[PDB]
Amino acid sequence: PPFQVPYVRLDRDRVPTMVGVTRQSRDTITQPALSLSTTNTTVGVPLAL
Amino acid sequence: MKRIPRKTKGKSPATTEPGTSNREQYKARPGIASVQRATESAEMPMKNNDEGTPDKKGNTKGDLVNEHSEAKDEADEATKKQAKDTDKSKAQVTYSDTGINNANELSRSGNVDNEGGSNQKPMSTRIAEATSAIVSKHPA
Amino acid sequence: EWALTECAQGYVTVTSPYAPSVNRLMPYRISNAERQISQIIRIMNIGNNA
Repeated sequence: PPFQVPYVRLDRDRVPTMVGVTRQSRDTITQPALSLSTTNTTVGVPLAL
Repeated sequence: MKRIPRKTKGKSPATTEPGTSNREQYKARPGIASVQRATESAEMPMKNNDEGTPDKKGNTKGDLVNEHSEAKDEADEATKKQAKDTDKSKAQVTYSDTGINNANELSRSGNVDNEGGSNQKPMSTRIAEATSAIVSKHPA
Repeated sequence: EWALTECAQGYVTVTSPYAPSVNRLMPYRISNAERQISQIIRIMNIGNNA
């Protein structure tokens, strides 16, 4: 199913830059383990046209 | 009683009413078969990605490569496949050698286990290695 | 990236990633004092040697 992230035409400060996934609850201080998806320079996998 | 085989191995008076004639004079546009062939490809679920996960024994699966190298290699495979589907020598759409400097990209591979250590030696091998360094035998 | 661009006077553009990294190690920065010390040594042997 589609998985989108909002489009902003020219506003700069609301441009998305990172997407991550978390396995821990909000009330625990644990080891910071970011998902692999955050390692992309762009928000997602680059694709050239 | 009826049974269904599994697809995966387990633990072990006149009747001809006047409206039934057929005049197949209509050709679909776009054609039914043409659309069916296309949607058949889109039906297929995405491939599994087992790499980097442990197995029944506890040793992780994959190949002993750097994560960045693995991601780059997967990108090249994707580009080659893309060229293959379009029946062209060079793919018009490329997942590799783009403008973006994606040098920090990582991909899951079998080089690293869950503890963050290196899989230069398998998990089971290290466990046996450790547990045998402590056994004792009968007296002389 | 910043250093290389400045040396090329802007003619050449180079890029670096912008994302969480693997925390590499590239020991290439030393002090002007050490550079001058090395330069004096270099001058010593080359002197009078055409």
